[PDB]
Amino acid sequence: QEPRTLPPSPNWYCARCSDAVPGGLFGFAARTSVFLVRVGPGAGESPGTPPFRVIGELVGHTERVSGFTFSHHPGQYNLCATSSDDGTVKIWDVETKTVVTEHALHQHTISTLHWSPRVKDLIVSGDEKGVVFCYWFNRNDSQHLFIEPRTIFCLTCSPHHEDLVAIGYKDGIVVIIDISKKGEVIHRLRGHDDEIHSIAWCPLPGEGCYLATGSKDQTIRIWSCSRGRGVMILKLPFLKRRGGGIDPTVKERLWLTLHWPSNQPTQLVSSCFGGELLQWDLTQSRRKYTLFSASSEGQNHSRIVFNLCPLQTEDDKQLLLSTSMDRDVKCWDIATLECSWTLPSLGGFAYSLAFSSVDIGSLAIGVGDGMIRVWNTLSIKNNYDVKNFWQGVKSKVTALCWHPTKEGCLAFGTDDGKVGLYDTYSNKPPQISSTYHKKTVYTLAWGPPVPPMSLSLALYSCGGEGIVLQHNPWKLSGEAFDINKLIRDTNSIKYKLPVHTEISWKADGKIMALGNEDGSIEIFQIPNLKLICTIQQHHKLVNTISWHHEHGSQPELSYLMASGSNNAVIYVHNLKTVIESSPESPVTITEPYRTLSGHTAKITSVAWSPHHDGRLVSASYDGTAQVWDALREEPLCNFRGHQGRLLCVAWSPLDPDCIYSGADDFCVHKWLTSMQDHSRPPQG
Repeated sequence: QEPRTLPPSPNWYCARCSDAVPGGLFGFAARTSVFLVRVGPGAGESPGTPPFRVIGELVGHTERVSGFTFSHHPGQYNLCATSSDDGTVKIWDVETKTVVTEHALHQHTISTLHWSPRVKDLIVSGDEKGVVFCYWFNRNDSQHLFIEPRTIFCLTCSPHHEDLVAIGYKDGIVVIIDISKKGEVIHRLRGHDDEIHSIAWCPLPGEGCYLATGSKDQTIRIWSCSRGRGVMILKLPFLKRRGGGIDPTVKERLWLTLHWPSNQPTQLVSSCFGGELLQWDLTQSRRKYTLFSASSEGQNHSRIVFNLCPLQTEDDKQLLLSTSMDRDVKCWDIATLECSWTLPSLGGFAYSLAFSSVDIGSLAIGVGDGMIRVWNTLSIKNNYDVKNFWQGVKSKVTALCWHPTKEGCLAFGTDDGKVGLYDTYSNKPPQISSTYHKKTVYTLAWGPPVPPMSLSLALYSCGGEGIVLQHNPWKLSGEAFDINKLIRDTNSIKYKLPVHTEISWKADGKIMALGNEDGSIEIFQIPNLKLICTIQQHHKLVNTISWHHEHGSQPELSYLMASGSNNAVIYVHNLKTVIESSPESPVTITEPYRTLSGHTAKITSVAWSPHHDGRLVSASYDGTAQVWDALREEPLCNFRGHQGRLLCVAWSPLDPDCIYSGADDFCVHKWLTSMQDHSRPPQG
């Protein structure tokens, strides 16, 4: 009914790369973009369903976005600023998602930036060599300042005094400077002995001022401007680890970030070891805190939290958004300290999509960050109900395939040639094949066993080196067979066999198609993989083959086979005549049944609609997905929402209008054919 975006992960180790304004709107830096999320009644979600929607992207930076800050000036909450590893500071209007203006004054990697709470057009930025720029964007003026020769980690302009800015360094130095007096240090705040992660000013003036600082040294220090001195040191508590066991291999020190609520100046929120959040009671100066999510189990973050952003909704709910190394964005209800909702995210390319035939709507996603996702797409009260599977994965998941009948049984393949089998209904690590492919596993498919296998379906895996292995899913650590031996024996072949790049079983389990590096597709019949047909149509490596389903309006449709290669043109072949004649020597086909032209770059994936006769969706390196009436050679609908090159596509199981696609932009989009306003791919 509505689209959804599983976005790239919020960027790590940036002191301020997310922010929010009232109503309201949350923005987070992720890779080279900022993603925008409407939160509250304005999202227009049903009661009980989380009131948020991913609504847009700020596109234009060419390298990692390192900083993000909204304007907090009434009337201009639509303005914001970013910093990037591309060397620029840009001012954006989120209403148009366009750049207002920008500068390239920095000459070293920018650390962070902050929009002044007091001056409407002042953005202050700081870099790795200690250079600070004051930028008054709306009068075209700037000033450089240089305080100390040290790496800036964080910077926070005072909410009360327009000239005062606090800066924290990599070595633990904190200073308050006056930007009207060439950045003169007004207070040097001595105490921390490691990286400063966060500086929050007390939101009421006078005692002027109080400032709080958070550090890798595991302390929060509260400071006085009147005294220029520490008035309170809070050591982080040591608490037992909560939630499912995380990957023991990952290295993770503390990130200690802060939120000092305007509404409650005697409270201070911090992150803590492992991503736990704390509400500190500053009246009980006895280290009193309350743990967020102390009652509910499994809702806390499992790894360090980087940023905290308050958001007061238009219906007056006090919320707090957190970003984390665990790749979740969480929204906290401050009244209860419980997690209202979670938005998961992706840290690598979306290589593979597979819907389970057993549990309808269960969508497995193979991702380049070494975790399998299982998205329960049909979850009633959660648009983003996603579970992570990390055990035994440990490399980019380039292929996936659910077992056709056994609940929870998920085969996976990796960029290092590994083949594994998960039981997603259990907590157990996956079984791993003892035999590896030399190169990336591009395809997994289930089908009947063939000799010499004894063992009921076999698992078939295709690697980039060109070998298809047959595995026993009950004895994965046993022998796996290269099917070329059977193919050579059965067909009396003398020359070297083709380099296989794709495998696809017909839905009846009687016919195996192999696509090859030279563009050919070969059609083999059970029981012994007797070759009955060679299709010579593509002239470049075959990336994808898909056979039409068996529940269409006519029986003839299940003989239709779509295919894509490194060329842009897609073919459909109709294999009824050759399959039904079961020829004693193989036939060669050199003319397509249908031809689907329009894409302008390689085809990575094609899929037939389970809801239609002869309706195909294709994913392309041209950055689009195309829906076709294949039987009429008619392009219907072109989706252009990805920024990257598409790697996978899958029709939704219940909605004829809804398709999922994954790309090398680290996104999975759920989109509606009815909402797209182009019919064919771009010509250029």
